[PDB]
Amino acid sequence: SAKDYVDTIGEGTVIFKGANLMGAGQSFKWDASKLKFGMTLLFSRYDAANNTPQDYYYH
Amino acid sequence: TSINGKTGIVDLFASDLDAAEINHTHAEATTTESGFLSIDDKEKLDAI
Amino acid sequence: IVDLFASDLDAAEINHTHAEATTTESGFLSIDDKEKLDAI
Amino acid sequence: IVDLFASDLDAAEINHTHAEATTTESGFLSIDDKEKLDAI
Amino acid sequence: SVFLSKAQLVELAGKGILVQMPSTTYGDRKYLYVSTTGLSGHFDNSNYAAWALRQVTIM
Ligand SMILES: [Fe+3]
Repeated sequence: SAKDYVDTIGEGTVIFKGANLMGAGQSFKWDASKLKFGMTLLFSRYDAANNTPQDYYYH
Repeated sequence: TSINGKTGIVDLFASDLDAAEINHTHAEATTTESGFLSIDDKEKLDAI
Repeated sequence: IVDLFASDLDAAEINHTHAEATTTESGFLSIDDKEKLDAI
Repeated sequence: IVDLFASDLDAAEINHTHAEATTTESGFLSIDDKEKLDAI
Repeated sequence: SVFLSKAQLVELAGKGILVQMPSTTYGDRKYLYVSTTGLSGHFDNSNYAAWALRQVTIM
């Protein structure tokens, strides 16, 4: 059970996947208990007009 | 499977492969970098 | 099976030249201009 | 995953230079030539 | 040092990532296609021979 707890900690609860610009008004929230190790943020290219998730140039 | 992260019906160009076009211009020649001869320099050379 | 080059990709070749610089457009330095500059 | 690039496809790069002009072949203007032209 | 996590791995499996080199001039972007199964070589950083990997560690 302890191993299960640590591996679900390791897996990480993905809170967002897809496309988002999050200018003045869009934000993502969490809980004080939910934070144990940190967050992982992955970025890539967008399209100003097409608004399509260009599938290259990650970070 | 994919080229530069592109899949399916894909048309690649020079800028897609970080390449220059046929009709592309370079940085003009300065005192520190080589480049294309400026119009003013050519006019001065012709006048001299 | 298809082969593509820079010309097929509307791109400049690695071993390519450029138009000589004129009084209206920039470009490479002509041989005569270089000789005149050296002789001056 | 054939990630083709201009280096192996005989395509001139976006950030690429040209050889300095000589007495037999054209090219980019040298620093010394520009300095001499400015001084003259 | 660059870090990539399990959730980012799953969301990035089959995709590539490029990194920007701390230096005095912009450039030296190293692009490679890392997935949870291994690595695929995006050899656009071969020209950028001024900087290359030293090691990779699996956590
Ligand atoms: Fe060129």
